[PDB]
Amino acid sequence: RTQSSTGTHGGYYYSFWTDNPNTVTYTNQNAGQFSVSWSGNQGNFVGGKGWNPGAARTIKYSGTYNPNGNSYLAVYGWTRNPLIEYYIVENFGTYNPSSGATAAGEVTVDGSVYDIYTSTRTNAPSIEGTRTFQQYWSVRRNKRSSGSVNTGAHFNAWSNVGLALGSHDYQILAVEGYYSSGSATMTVS
Repeated sequence: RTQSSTGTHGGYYYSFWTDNPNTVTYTNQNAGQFSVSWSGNQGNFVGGKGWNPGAARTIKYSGTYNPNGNSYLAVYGWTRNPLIEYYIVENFGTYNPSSGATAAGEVTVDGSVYDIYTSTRTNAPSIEGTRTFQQYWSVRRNKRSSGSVNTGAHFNAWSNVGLALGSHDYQILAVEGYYSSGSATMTVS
């Protein structure tokens, strides 16, 4: 049992996905606001609001993020030609989502140092189907649940490590959970 929901709401692109619809509730609210509540330490989900296509934009977000276990809060998006999946992790719970990726330096932006990582996913699900694509990570050391993200500064930093970003696909502020519980209300702009 899986459920994936995308579209435009309040003037913003939204995307929600889970393999357990009964333990996660995603709620579209006005403008770029969305809420997600998950319980029972069962299921995997990713949801949030943003843009399609993304861009080198300044993403402003604010709200409340209350994970209890494996969960992360991140700007999350894709590019095409080349195929790239990227994460700007602003906060996370008991697991660093970067684990397993290769260290690739630091970048200081938006009031904190971010640790950069790169990784390759081999014959894995992607926005274009099963592909081999590159991953870029920026993990904030000073975890926060509100502020501004200069995406261009990470796009520039990543381009000095490996292949440069291609044409943008979707770009959202995502709340994620993996067999955990929590609640979150965020508003992007």
